[PDB]
Amino acid sequence: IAKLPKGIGYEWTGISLQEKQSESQMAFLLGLSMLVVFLVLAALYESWAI
Amino acid sequence: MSQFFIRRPVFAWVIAIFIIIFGLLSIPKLPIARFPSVAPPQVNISATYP
Repeated sequence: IAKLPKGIGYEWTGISLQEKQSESQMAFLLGLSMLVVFLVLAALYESWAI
Repeated sequence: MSQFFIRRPVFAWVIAIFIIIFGLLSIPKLPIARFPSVAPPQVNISATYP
């Protein structure tokens, strides 16, 4: 689609749009889970490095 | 009694980090406007007979 002349835009809908939305947010919802686990374990150990 | 959190610095700092993280996540999502919805809600029926 990038090769088409100017003035034509592609919009993803249906299943494809949901796939894109799911793929976009993976990193945020892995990093946040990792940080939450880090914080909880640090709380329950009283040690930052443990 | 609060001797637990002086005995546990990591535990207090972790709760503080939780608070900071949730606050920073929440701030962007909050709407921003000059005044709240103080004015009573209004509904307007309109009629026209030429």
